[PDB]
Amino acid sequence: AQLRILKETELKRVKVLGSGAFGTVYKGIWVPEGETVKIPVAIKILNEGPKANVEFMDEALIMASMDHPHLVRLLGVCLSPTIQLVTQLMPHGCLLEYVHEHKDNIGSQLLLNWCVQIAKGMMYLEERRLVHRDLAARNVLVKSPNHVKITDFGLARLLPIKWMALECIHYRKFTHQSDVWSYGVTIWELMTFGGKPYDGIPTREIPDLLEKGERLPQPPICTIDVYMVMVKCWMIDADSRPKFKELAAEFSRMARDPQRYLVIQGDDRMKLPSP
Repeated sequence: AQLRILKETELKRVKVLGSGAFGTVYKGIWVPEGETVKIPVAIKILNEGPKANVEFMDEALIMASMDHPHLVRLLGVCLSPTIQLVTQLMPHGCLLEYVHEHKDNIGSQLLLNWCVQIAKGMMYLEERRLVHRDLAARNVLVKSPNHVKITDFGLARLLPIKWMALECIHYRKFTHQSDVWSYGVTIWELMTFGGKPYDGIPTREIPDLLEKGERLPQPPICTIDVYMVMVKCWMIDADSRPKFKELAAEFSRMARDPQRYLVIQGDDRMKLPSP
């Protein structure tokens, strides 16, 4: 399980793609020893902890060890001005932004396919007993149209209410099954094409709203089937919610007959459903 330590000047920034709660992403370039290769790389400087500890080095290593089809591998770390996580640059950027910008050229197939992928993405984390804590359409990236990866897993081991399960809002109890809740929302985010969860509603009302039995609404292109999946992810009781295994199997079952479960109009015709 090999982590790369990268020099402060083996790393050169171009621009800023986005700053969140934790740090700031930079599009960057990386020149390993010599003058032969130049990657396209993505740089994550965290601004406050976390300092160059063995404790730090331990958690980095774990993260370096994280390895999927559908998970973003940490490539390297620099320490020199402060802590910097180095990631292969995803040219298409984040899925959230992606489903908005191509709203009209994204078929059913991809949509369910992304589902599966993130599902399997999480399976692994679950199998490795890592709890992401912060799954949303933003922190899923797009390597290629048919290929998405998850990022930002375990970032709180180093260092989002509308994607939080209820038990994490009250009792900050962070579990795989609390991530499940997140997934629910993430996929919802896709079906709507990038819709904003609980739109035009304040933060501090979310919890009581949920407790009432009000959840996120049915997306336009959704058959009740796939919606019932979602619903199950926002079950008050944690254990009652699905395991990533299941959610995979299900969306994977659905990607065999794609338009059987999601209906998308335009093309001058009106697709009609049954049963």
